[PDB]
Amino acid sequence: YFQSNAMKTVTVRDLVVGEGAPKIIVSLMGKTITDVKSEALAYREADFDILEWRVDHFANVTTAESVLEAAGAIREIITDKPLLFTFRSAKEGGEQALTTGQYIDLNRAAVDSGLVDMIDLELFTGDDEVKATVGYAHQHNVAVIMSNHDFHKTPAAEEIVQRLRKMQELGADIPMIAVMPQTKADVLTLLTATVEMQERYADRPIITMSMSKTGVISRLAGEVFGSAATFGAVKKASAPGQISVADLRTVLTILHQ
Amino acid sequence: YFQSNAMKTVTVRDLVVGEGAPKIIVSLMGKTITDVKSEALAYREADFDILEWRVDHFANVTTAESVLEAAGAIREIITDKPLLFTFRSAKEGGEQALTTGQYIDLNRAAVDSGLVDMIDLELFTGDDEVKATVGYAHQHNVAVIMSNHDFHKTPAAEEIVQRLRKMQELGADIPMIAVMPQTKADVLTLLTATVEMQERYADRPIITMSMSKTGVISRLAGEVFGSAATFGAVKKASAPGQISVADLRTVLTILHQ
Ligand SMILES: O=C1C[C@@](O)(C(=O)O)C[C@@H](O)[C@@H]1O
Ligand SMILES: O=C1C[C@@](O)(C(=O)O)C[C@@H](O)[C@@H]1O
Repeated sequence: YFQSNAMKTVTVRDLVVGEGAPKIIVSLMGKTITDVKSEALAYREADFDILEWRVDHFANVTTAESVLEAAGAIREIITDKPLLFTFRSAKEGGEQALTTGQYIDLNRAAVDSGLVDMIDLELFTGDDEVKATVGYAHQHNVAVIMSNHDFHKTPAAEEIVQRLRKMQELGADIPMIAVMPQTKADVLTLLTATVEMQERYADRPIITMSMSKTGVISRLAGEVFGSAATFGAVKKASAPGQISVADLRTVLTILHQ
Repeated sequence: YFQSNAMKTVTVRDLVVGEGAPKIIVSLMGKTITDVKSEALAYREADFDILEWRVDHFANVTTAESVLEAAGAIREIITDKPLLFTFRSAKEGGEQALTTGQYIDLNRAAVDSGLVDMIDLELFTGDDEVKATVGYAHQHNVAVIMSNHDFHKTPAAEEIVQRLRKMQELGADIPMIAVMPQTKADVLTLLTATVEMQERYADRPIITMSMSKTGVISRLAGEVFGSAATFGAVKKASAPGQISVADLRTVLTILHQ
């Protein structure tokens, strides 16, 4: 993959994240290899840019062989889209829990497989562990989306910016933050932080969102405010506020014009 | 017309402004009677809710009979959409100048015609004459959109809110403000003022917009943030940032559903 600090872009495959209209990410959440393959097949007909595999939804996550088998199955079905490997931790709202060591080993195994283009690492996993794993990913030509989630509130704009800057400091290729609005003002706080980060500090693409139906604007206005990607739902949403993939592309295309 | 402070609505004909998805306004901008008639024909296959006649684009505005005939010509083409009579003053970006007295007489004549459902009165016309004209419009069953426009900058949110509050105080059925963003933050300023005024405070619908391409998101997000209507373009836009009416309705429907 490539990255430019001037264009503030990350290029994975031929996809240029940070240029033009925001890119669409869709999450695959199957429990079994059968569910993963059927979802992948169904998704192939959809118009998205990046496939996020939510590995925390996978029952056999603790069996190394099974994870590799599922990654391979996805790659065989969805052959022309970057594959993002994401174990969302229990701490940050994931479907199952792993020790820090297990979580880092899981991500290292994904990097080593050569089957995934990007991995998601959580900002608050631990500095030593994050830096070591970012380095390992980079040594293997795998990009890192570094993430943070607040499912119950929206921190101050200053705190949101501080977290995004810390992700940059840790070597994140793409800093990403998702927060929960409790008011309409909270949605605008997330957008304010997005504009501030993108205009003042970012030298790479960032991804931001205010969850829930109230925060939907944050999933649509990335081109003007400075969010490089957005999540859409093919069937079931991976988080509240996501709109259908078809509708999402329609809105982004309208805004790009 | 009707109006309710329960649901913060204004009902003109069967159209309920302030309920559900934002309503769409399009502007008619012809120089002569036959120009406005031809434009009205062009607009008839478009999906919009309210027809704004931009009377300041009309060459013979000082000839009362000409203005009446033009209003009549419009109503011959467009029979199923409320007609909003708007002379945008030179001071606020209009295409020609009229004295305050001429402007007030023009609006009173529009009210008397029985051909217009609504009139636009500018907040900064003069408080006393605005109050008197609002009273006259109301006595003749004509609703009033009270407006303010800043085509060059975005005032502070507190100032935007003060203006919207003053419009309520002066009797506006629908306060309306349009401002010009010079930075991305300015768009957020306009949305912030929209929420501050509208959310659990205003007792009637309001219309707000951040103009230009940078502010287009403000024309789409009214259902969440609190703007009851939005302007689109059929052929030529009447202000920078308006997108096609078809595209506008597409996004509004996506966000309502
Ligand atoms: O980080 C994100 C963001 C997300 O939470 C959203 O709100 O769209 C959806 C998750 O699957 C993904 O890992
Ligand atoms: O008040 C408005 C708003 C507007 O300026 C706009 O930005 O859509 C278009 C004008 O025709 C109308 O009178």
